[PDB]
Amino acid sequence: GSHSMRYFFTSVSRPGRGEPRFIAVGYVDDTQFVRFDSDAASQRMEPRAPWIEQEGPEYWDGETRKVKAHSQTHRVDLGTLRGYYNQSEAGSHTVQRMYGCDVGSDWRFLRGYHQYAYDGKDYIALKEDLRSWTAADMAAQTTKHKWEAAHVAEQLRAYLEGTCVEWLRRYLENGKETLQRTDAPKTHMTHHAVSDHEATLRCWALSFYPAEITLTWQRDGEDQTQDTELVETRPAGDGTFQKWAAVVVPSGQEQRYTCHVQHEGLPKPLTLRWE
Amino acid sequence: MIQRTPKIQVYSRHPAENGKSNFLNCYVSGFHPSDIEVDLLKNGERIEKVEHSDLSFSKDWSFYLLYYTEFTPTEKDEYACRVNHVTLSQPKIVKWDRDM
Amino acid sequence: NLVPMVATV
Repeated sequence: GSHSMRYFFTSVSRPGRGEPRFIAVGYVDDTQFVRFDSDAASQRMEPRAPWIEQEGPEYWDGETRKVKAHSQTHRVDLGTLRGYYNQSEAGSHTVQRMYGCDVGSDWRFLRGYHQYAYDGKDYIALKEDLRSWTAADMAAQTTKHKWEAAHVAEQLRAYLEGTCVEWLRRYLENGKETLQRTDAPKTHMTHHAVSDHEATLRCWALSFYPAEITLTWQRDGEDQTQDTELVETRPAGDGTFQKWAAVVVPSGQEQRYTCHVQHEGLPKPLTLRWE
Repeated sequence: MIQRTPKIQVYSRHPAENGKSNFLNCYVSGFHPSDIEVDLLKNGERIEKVEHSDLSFSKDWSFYLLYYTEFTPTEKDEYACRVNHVTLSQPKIVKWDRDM
Repeated sequence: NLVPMVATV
């Protein structure tokens, strides 16, 4: 199926407490493979996946270099953004950036992106055509104009349609055992006793990859979306994910309820019943 | 300025069975800003060999982290997650229900 | 593989 390579950058200013915090993580699909933490000992881009580990010195020196560059721009940006908004020196503010590339089942470029936020909110973004921008507000306009004048979008398009997708492909091979795998959910049902006339019926999805999943509870074949407790997809910490959905059943009515699991690691959708 | 409240989940990496080694996870997500205090507790008592994942964020810019500690469940021991954030008027404590 | 150049806002 389709695949992605995404880099996530978080810049946090620390008025008084040294330089700003800079974090950079990289993902291929739902699997992180590298990290940089302005606080960490190394000051290098580091591995976080077993496959990227034997990449080479040239690769690690190059990536270390660029993430240190990304870092600088972001320290600078922090100052520039305080000015655009006439914000005070003592304020602690956030900047986030995400960029990456997708390829289809054919491994050919599909789409690219570059998202930038200030204070957990849209600041400026590359449009889907990779030539123009969408500046959220009046302050972001100045950046829009700046990058437009500097053909920033062309060299960005160059990377996302070339180096990005061609490297995603490289990684998909370097860790084809990790990245070309799907762990189908390990499912089951539990049944507790809330009171004497009610009971909790919980459907479980465990140890699955990738993250995308659908759990739905049904009464008499009729979806209970409005009466289901659905928790967000969390990480098992071992590279797989978990999830669960619960309904409250008027005792005896257990027969009427079924959990439905959809995951790409399944041949058929699963229909679970308490029986 | 934008502030979002952390959601908190306390769960084990594998199904929990007394006497067998596992990881205690505390997944905090959907928060903003990224500053957050997260503790794991053994019978109302801070655990020290705790690690966390690298700061990442979702489609809405809100952040998420995973805090985890190697541990081994027992019949009687209690486990919980203590979380403080700007959006909380006091540290929130979420107990681990193991069944579940 | 990171983007080689990162322009300022």
